[PDB]
Amino acid sequence: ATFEIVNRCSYTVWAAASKGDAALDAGGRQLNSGESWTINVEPGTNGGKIWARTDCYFDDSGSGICKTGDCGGLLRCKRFGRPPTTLAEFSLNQYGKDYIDISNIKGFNVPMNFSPTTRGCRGVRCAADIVGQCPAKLKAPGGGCNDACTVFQTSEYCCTTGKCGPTEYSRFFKRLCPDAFSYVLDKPTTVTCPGSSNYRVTFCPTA
Repeated sequence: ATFEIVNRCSYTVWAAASKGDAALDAGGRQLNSGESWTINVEPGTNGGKIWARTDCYFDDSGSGICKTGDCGGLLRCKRFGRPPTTLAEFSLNQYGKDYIDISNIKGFNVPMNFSPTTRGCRGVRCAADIVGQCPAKLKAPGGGCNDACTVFQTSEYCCTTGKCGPTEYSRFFKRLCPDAFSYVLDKPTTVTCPGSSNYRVTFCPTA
């Protein structure tokens, strides 16, 4: 599948693409305001994620740090990123269908539109001002709005046993963005698309 990744933000982001135990396509790249990076993601990819990273520094080797979404100090991510991260997730070619969502389960850093560019389904968006409204106890000094699990490390926010419900914190994310996962057992906002669709992920879609 082909994913076009587009930075409509007024600031640079470093895009990242990974399935956890490796990169998707090259794994990451800088994106100045208005730039667009097309990647190829292998069919059948299960548990793939794309996100942005903000305020990064990388040396000549591609080693460094990011304030949000750091993936072990690499430009070219192999692993998932450090919360907080608005996540565009994708598991592909699963019994003939592709499944996508946007997730605030690992917090929110950048507003996001994740939409099919081919026919047969709808896109999802999370573009509210989650950073600006963020509860004080969830604010990440680095920038962004952390998830409750990240901050407090409890069975209830992390859904560790499998039995959790909404919390005050999940309902905050859910109010600013109905269409994204706010906690692990949230009513699913997954879109089922045609198998083998192509995608566009747009940072800061409004503008």
